[PDB]
Amino acid sequence: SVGEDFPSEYEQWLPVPDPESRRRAGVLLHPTSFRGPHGIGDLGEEAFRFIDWLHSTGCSVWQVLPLVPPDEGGSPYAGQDANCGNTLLISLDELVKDGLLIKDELPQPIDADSVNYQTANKLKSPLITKAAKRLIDGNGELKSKLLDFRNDPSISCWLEDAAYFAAIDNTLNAYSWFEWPEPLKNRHLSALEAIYESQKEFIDLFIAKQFLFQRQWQKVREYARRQGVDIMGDMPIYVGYHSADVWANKKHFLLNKKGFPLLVSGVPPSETGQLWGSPLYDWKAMESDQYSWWVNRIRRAQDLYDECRIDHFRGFAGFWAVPSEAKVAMVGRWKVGPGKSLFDAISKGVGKIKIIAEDLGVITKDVVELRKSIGAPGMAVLQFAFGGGADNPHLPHNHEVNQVVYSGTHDNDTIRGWWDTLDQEEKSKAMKYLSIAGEDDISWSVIQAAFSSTAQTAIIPMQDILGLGSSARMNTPATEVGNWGWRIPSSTSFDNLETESDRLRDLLSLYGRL
Amino acid sequence: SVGEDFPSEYEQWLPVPDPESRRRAGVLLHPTSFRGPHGIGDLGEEAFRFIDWLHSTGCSVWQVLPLVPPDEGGSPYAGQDANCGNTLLISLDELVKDGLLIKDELPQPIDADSVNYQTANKLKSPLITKAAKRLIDGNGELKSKLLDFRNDPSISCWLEDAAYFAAIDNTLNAYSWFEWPEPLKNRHLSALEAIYESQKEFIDLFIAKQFLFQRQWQKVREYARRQGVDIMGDMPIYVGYHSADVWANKKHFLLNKKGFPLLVSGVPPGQLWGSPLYDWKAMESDQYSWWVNRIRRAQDLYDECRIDHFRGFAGFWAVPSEAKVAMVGRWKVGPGKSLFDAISKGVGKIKIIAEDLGVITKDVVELRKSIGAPGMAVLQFAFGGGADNPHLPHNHEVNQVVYSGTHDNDTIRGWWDTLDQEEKSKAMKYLSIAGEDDISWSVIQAAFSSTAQTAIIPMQDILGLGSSARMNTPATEVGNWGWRIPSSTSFDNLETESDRLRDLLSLYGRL
Ligand SMILES: *[C@@H]1O[C@H](CO)[C@@H](O[C@H]2O[C@H](CO)[C@@H](O)[C@H](O)[C@H]2O)[C@H](O)[C@H]1O
Ligand SMILES: *[C@@H]1O[C@H](CO)[C@@H](O[C@H]2O[C@H](CO)[C@@H](O)[C@H](O)[C@H]2O)[C@H](O)[C@H]1O
Repeated sequence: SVGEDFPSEYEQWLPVPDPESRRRAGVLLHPTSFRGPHGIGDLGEEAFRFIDWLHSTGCSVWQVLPLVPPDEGGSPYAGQDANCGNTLLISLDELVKDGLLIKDELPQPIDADSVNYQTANKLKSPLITKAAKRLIDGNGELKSKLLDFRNDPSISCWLEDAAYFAAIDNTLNAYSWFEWPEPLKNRHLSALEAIYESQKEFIDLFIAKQFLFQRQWQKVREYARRQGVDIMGDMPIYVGYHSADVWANKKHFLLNKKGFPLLVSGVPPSETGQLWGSPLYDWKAMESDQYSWWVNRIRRAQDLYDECRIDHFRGFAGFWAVPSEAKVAMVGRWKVGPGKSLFDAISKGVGKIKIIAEDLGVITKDVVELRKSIGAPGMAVLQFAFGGGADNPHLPHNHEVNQVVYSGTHDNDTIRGWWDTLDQEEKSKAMKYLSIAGEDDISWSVIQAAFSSTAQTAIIPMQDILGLGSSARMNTPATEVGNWGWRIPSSTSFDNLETESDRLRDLLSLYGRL
Repeated sequence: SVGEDFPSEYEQWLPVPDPESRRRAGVLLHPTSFRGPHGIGDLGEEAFRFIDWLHSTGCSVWQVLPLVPPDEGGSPYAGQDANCGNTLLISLDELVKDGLLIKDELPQPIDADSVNYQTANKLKSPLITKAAKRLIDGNGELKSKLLDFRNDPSISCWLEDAAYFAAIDNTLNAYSWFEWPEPLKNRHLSALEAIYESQKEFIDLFIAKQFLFQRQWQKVREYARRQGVDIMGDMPIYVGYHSADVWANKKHFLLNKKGFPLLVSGVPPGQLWGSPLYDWKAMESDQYSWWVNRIRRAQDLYDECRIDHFRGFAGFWAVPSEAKVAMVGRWKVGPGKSLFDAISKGVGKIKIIAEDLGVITKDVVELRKSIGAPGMAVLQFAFGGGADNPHLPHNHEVNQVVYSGTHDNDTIRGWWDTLDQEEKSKAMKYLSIAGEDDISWSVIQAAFSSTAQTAIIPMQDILGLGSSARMNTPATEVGNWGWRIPSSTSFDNLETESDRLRDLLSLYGRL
């Protein structure tokens, strides 16, 4: 009460920092980029080595791209399935440790400066298949865990649909499921039973391969956790038309009576538009079963990652809808998204989640309110900070605490590449704001700025830590060829980055991110 | 409804920046520091020139120290009164424009590289007195405004008390009001009436001089507003014992039956400030009216106001008045948010800055955040300890005022010069530093680059001055509060400094 003495412990009653507010940093590196002899990175020794190296820097976050099966061009964003793992990430050496292969079966190593997906498939698939076959034919512990995995309801609600879809796709020569014969197209029960009988082996193998992915990924994830590293994933808001996700859940999407999309995704114009062409969600239909499809999707995301970015988060508040009949995106309209009620349903369904909102480009007031109402951080990207004036939200003095700052993403050139093509004027702006030593180390200047931010989380692509140029760019949007291929040079091992590790640690130390 | 079309105006529905969140910057400069011929800066031409210069830089905040009558050492923090203005800031030239003096009456100029208060008083007081006398003897517009000022209830609730207190203090030879004879000490009504009769002239002149201060300060304030400059003031949480504030409001303080403080202020290690303390429960019973009036006066003087030792609203150190050292005290519970609720109901929206430096407790932070008041960061304190130091830029908050230093710190150049090596190498890593000559611009730049919404720089640092321009050194009794802009440096002569500031404000979005 007012005017009275405090207890003797008043002087010691200091403010304690909230542990959920802890400043941190991390590295963006997709596992396909790891070194190794089999044409593609994988979840074996290089993953653990990278985790050790990451830990040694003081970083506590590892961000990956979606771990789904990619398209033939390698893209993790136009995947074949929203919940399955990319089986080409499976490590053959780890299969040997599991007793599912022997050393003499391993293929001769190949040089692959960049990932060629066709080549990695030819090399690895037969062996993964053979391992899966031995797993299914065995009795004993590993087989017993396959069964737990298979009969786990949170797995089976997506895994059986995915396996049947893949069995049918394998059996049929057809562009997409729109062209399937009606009983398969529309999942007649006795058609599905007939598929299980006739493609039983394929289905059991597919399931086995997903188990093996899951097992290897969970080991990487538990090892990260033991080293104090959280794993941050990514998911596109939309899924592709030719997938189990759509085919097994037609009523949750905006399709006509024949299963063809009424409306597809995109954004309006600086252009004639941009037509992505994904089917759109039927959000009122989803509302009627408490958003169960999205709840399951997040449950799988939780299973894979500690935290997850959602690409095109703005779509939850309002989305651009183009007539499927159209060739340009400029003919669409904006539709009302589900807003917070979706996230309420997810919370009741799954508990606490950690979502990052990709909120780049021009966005509307409702996007910002939705993001803030669920407490999700947005993004800042230093590479975008030097156009326009001092109100540019990517400039450090405009950063927020509840935010993730990047030097650049997988969609941007490396900092060195970006610097090299930077327009004079943007460059002189940058020179004033950044602390730049030699232009060779331009990537460290940007890294330092990212770390000096008030944003709680700073993420740096591995390409920038390695100071690489444009040829190490992961993706160039709106190109159909030559993306997703980057690998750590075969020369650079995690034993050979002590200087880089020290330099990062010193910066994290200085800006309070350790 | 979910899935339905938005109106056609969706694409244009962009986020608007909130105007209350606008990033800005300003300069700390007390008006006594202005150049001029009369021994001290004043509210005349130099104030308006400075405002013009400030506007030309892009700054939109001018912070002053308390404008109260100071003690004999010049200190605005151990003032004679919490609500009166320092009459020595009154401009003689502005009195000539008001027709209360003529040019021929103005004194010969004197050299005063620093403010000598005794010298400014000898020079200016007779003229201010004479002006006040002509004002009271006149019958026109100006006289009519004096009367409105005098009879305005929001003025008279402090001004009459202050005038009588000063009249008695002038009439009596006594250390403090504790030694006054009982009827004066305890404000017997017929004693006060006797004072009005016998000191009528002194009282009317005192009131007239406060009117003239008010008039000149309000003109400076309006001129600032017209040039897009808000004025930020300061007030110590506590007032001095020998003041009208205590004497006319005894029940609101922790005094014994004889009017001697039971407990006085300070902080532990000790430091004994020795001010009387508030009787917060007694204040509670008239809805904190004393504090409400105080804030009303602060609103009248400033757009925004810092409160020195804000932590005292949540918990305060209380020393027995008996004592010579502060280490034997105890912590007592402050009024918290209920005070600020009362202020809001009384006065409406306020803009308060919490001085929250040093070691502070969890309740201090919660109170500050619950009323939405910004705290402080001071770059000069940022390089001791580790990376969790709250004064480092990466730990700043938006709702915060960042300083390079305050009036209690050395200039950046002076500070740099005495900085110990481990702290100095730390600074070199965080700051962008060129030559030691421009060390103050390195710190200014860091301040401006902060996420803090408001950045304030002492004029000494803009001028790149050393330790001799330090305004105050705490716990010293002599040589403080004297700094003046060198007579050579005019606001016409700071184009380079203006440009350099504008460029930095432009870059960090504070224009
Ligand atoms: C955000 O999502 C988009 C998907 O629309 C990704 O875009 C990449 O992938 C698509 C599909 O493979 C491709 O057509 C684009 O050219 C490519 O940029 C982004 O990478 C994600 O960050
Ligand atoms: C905060 O308030 C204190 C008052 O306790 C000021 O301290 C200065 O003034 C006092 C009173 O004249 C003097 O004793 C100190 O030595 C001096 O530091 C600060 O200046 C204010 O910021």
